[PDB]
Amino acid sequence: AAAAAAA
Amino acid sequence: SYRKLGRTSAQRKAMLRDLTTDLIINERIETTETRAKELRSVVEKMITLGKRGDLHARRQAAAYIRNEVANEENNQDALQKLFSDIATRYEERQGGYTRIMKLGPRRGDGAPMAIIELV
Amino acid sequence: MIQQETRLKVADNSGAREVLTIKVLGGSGRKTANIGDVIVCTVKQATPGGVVKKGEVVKAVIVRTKSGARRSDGSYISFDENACVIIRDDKSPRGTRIFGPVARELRENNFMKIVSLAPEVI
Amino acid sequence: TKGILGRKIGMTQVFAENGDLIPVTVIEAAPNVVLQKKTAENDGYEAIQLGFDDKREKLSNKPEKGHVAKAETAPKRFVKELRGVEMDAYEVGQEVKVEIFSAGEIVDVTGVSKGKGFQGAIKRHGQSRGPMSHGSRYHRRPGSMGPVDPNRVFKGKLLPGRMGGEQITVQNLEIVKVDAERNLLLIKGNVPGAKKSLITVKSAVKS
Amino acid sequence: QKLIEDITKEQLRTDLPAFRPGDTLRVHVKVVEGNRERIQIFEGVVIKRRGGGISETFTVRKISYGVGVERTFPVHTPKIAKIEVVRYGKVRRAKLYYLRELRGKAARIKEIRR
Amino acid sequence: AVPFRRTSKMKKRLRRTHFKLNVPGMTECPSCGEMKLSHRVCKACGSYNGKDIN
RNA sequence: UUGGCACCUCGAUGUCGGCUCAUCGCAUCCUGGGGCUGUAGUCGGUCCCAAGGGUUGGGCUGUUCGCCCAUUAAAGCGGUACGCGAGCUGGGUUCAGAACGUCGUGAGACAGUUCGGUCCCUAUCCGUCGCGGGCGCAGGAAAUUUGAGAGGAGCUGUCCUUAGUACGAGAGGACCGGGAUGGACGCACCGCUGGUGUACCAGUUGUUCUGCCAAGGGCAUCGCUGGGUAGCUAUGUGCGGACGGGAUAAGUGCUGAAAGCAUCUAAGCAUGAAGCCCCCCUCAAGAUGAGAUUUCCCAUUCCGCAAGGAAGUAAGAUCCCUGAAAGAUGAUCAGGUUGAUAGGUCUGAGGUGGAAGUGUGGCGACACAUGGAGCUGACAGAUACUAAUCGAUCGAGGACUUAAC
Repeated sequence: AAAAAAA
Repeated sequence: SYRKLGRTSAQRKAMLRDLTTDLIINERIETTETRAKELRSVVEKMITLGKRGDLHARRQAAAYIRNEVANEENNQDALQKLFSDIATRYEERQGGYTRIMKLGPRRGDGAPMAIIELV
Repeated sequence: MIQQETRLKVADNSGAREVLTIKVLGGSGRKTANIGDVIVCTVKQATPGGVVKKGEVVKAVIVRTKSGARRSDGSYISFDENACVIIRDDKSPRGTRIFGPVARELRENNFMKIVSLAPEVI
Repeated sequence: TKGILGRKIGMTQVFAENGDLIPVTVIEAAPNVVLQKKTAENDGYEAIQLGFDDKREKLSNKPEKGHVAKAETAPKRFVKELRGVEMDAYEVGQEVKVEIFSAGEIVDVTGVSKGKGFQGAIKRHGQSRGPMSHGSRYHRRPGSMGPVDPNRVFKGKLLPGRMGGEQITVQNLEIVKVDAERNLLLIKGNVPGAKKSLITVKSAVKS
Repeated sequence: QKLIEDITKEQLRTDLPAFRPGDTLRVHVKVVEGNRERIQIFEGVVIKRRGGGISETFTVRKISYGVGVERTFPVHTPKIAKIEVVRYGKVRRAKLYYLRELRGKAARIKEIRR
Repeated sequence: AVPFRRTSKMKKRLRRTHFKLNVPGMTECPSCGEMKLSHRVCKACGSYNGKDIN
C-alpha cells in the first residue's frame, strides 16, 4: 500500500 | 518604444485623448511624470495638425479631440480653440510647444508629479 | 520541408496517387527533407491500373514542395503542392511519363533521366 | 599577424562577379592610431595599442589626454591591444587603415554580443520544453537539479540568468570589398553585436 | 542607412521598367546549364513587392501544367536580362496572397485590364 | 518552503544592512530655501530657474 | 537480478512506467591505434590500448522488457533512494461504487479481469544560475593588460580520383593520400525566406454618439478580415569541430649484456591512438602569492611633542536629470547648454494602397480625375524649439629595515 493521499 | 502606463490599449487611447483635450482647454495640468512624457509628443503632434488649418487636418484632429467646451459664454469647442488661438500663437515656433516641470512625490502613493504647460 | 507522416501526391505514371512518408534517408538523423532527397514511403492510394499497388513500401525522391527552395543567386522557387517520383532503389523512375513542373535542383544531383523526362524544368 | 578595430553600421547584400548574392556586414574601422608599443624587455610581451573614434576634449580625462600625447593624436574612445603582431612594423602614432586588408582574405571577427536580459533556460540553454496538455503542469522549466546521493547540486547546472553582453568570436569570415575612400570593410556573413558597437577584425589563424 | 545607399548605389539596376504589384510580366532569366546559357521566359502576375533598396524582391506566380509555381527574384540581380510588362492589372492591394487558391476563372475576374 | 531554523539576531541584523535608504539629492534653492531637491520645483516659493511659475 | 538476515526509518524515508535535466564506471555499440588468424581483397572472428564525442523515428501494450516496420557509424551495458513527484503526469498497482469467472451456507475473498476514481507547500540555511554594495591589494586616480587557475568545444556519413590499380580462375575488389558535398550539435545575426508585430495602413457588420448628409469617434476577442516598420525570432543565413607540436598506452623496433649465443630492457635511443598537455573560443590578480605597463594629481591647514586624528581640495568620481546598443532593481553605455541624449519640427527610407473636398457619368449602389494621393509606433539625417537648471557630496599629504643612490 503506502498510498500518498494525505488530506 | 512607447509606455503602456498600466492600461489596456483602448484605455491608453482614451486616457491620452482625455489628457490631451484637458491640456488644450485648461492650458496647465498636473499629472504624473511618465503620463506627461507620453502626453507631450501627442499634444505637439495635435498642435502641428492645428498648424495646417485645412479641412483634412481639422477632420484628423476631430478624431482625437473630445467634445468638451473650451471657452465659456462663447460656445467655443476645443477643436475651434486649436485652430483659432494655439495655432496662431505658435506660428513662428517650430516644435517644443510643451515643457514638463517636476514636482515632489505624492502623499498617497509616492507618485512623482509634474506640471505640464503649453509654451 | 517533407516530414515523417507527410502525405504527398505521386507525379508520374507509376500508378500510385497518394503516398505517405516513412523515413528521410539522410543520416541518423533529420526529420525534414526538401528537394532531391530520397525518402522511404508507403502507398496509401493508387490507381487500379498500374504496376505499383496499395501498401507497398517504396522509395521516392521529392520533386516539388511549397517550401521556398533557395538558390545561390538569391532567387527562390516554390509550388502549390508536394510531389514525388518513385524509383527502383537507384535513381531511375518507375513510370515512363512525368507530369507537372520539376525544380532545377535535381540537376545538381545525378538525376538526369527524371529531368529529361520532365515536361518543364524550372 | 595584422588587425584593425572599428564600428559596424549594419547589414546589406552585394552581388559580385556572378549572379550569386552575398550577405554583407558594413564596418567603419579607419583610421586607427598606434598609441603604445609593448616590448618584451619592459612589459613582458609584444603587443601594440590601437586607438579609434576620437572624441571631444570635454569627454576625455587628463590621464587620457596625457596618454595620447606621446602618439601626437586626440584622445580616443576605444583602446585595445593586438597580440601578437609582426614586431615592429609600426611606429608610435602611425595610422592603421583599411588598405592592409585585401578583398579576398580570411579574417577573425570578434565583439560583444547583443544583450537579451534575464532569460529562461529554454532560450538561454536550448533546453527542450515540457508538454502543454495531457494533464501536464510542466513547461518552460529547467529540470531536475540532479541525483539525491551527493545532497547538493553539481556545479555547471544550466539555469536561467542573463543572456548576452559577452565577447563572441566568429571565425574564418571573408572580406567582400574594401573601401579606402569611405573607410569601410565589407565582410561576408554575420557579425556579433548590435549596431554602432565596437568590432575588432583580426587576421585568421592560417592554416 | 544613407551609407548603405552610397555603397549600393553603384549596383542598382536602373534600366528596369516600373511595375506595380498587381500586373503580369515576363522575366528573361539567364540560367547556366553547361555550357550554353539558355534564356527561359517566366510570364506571370506579380504577387509581391517588398522594398529595401538593394534588398528589394518581387515574386512572380504562374500556373504551369496544372501546378502553380511561385518564383521570387531580387530586383537588381544581373541574372534577369530583360523585363517586359505584358499588360497592367487593376488591383486593390499590394499583396496578392488571395489568388493562389482561386483557380481558375476566379483569378481572371480579379486581374482585369487597367 | 518552511524555515528549518529560526534566524538569529546577528544574521537578521546582517541582512538589514542594505535596508537603509539614502539622503535625497537636496540642494540650496536660489530664491528662498531651505532646501530644494534637484530637478524639481521648490515647494516653498514655487520658483524654477528663476521665474515664479508655481 | 532473484534471494537470505532484520541493522535504520511505522509521533510517515511517496512507492512502477513515462516527460525534463543530467552525471559517473568501462566488463567498448561505432569512430581511433594494434597482435593472432584456417586474414588472397571487401566483409569478418578473437584478444589488447583507449570514456574524447556520439549512440533513432515509429506500430502494439500502463508497461521496463520484448516483437515488428524504416533507417543509421552504431541504435552499448550498468550506478547515482531500480538518479530525478517541496521539478511534472497518474495509465498500472493501492481506498470508498459496480460487474464477470471461481471459492465460501453467509457476511465476503481472489498477483484473476473490466469500467470510474481530490497528487498541498508564499524557500529559512547549505547548494546551483546571474547581478550589485563594501573593504583590502601601504598615496589617490583613468585606461590597457600578463596569466596561477577554470569552463566551453571534441561526433561523423556519402561521392570523385589514385584505380577498376594491388590481390584474385572468375565474380568481386583495396590499405594509404588528396578534393567536394551532407546529417546531428553549437555560436552569432536579419541582409534574404517566413512568423509575430494590441499607439501602422486599408476594407467591412450591428448598435450608440458628434443636431443632420457627408466624414468620423466608442463598444462588440485588437469586433472581424487583408497586409505590415522597428524589436524579438527559426523553420532563414554565416561560421566551428582545420592544419599541427610535446611526452605517451597497446603494439613495432635499433644497439646491446646479465647468460661469450639469443633477446624490446635490466642502462641508452626511437616510432606509435578520436586518450593526456597545448595550439581553437571564453571567464579570469579576492592568484590575501592581491602581479605588470602608460599617463595625470601633488605634497595644504589645525590639533596631537611620537604613533595618529579632524577641515578644505587637486587628478578623478558620484548625487540629480535626458535616454538605450544595456536592463527585474542595482550595474553598463551614450550624454548634460563651447550640445544632438531623448521628445518635437522638417526632409527622407519602409509599410499600407489611391485620403477629405470638388468635378464628371449613372435613377442609384458606385467608378474615374485632381494624385504613387493621404496617413504613418519605436528606422535614418538635419535642427537647441522643449527637457538634460542652479547646485551639492566623496576623494592623498604617501610606515619601517636592508644594497646602490
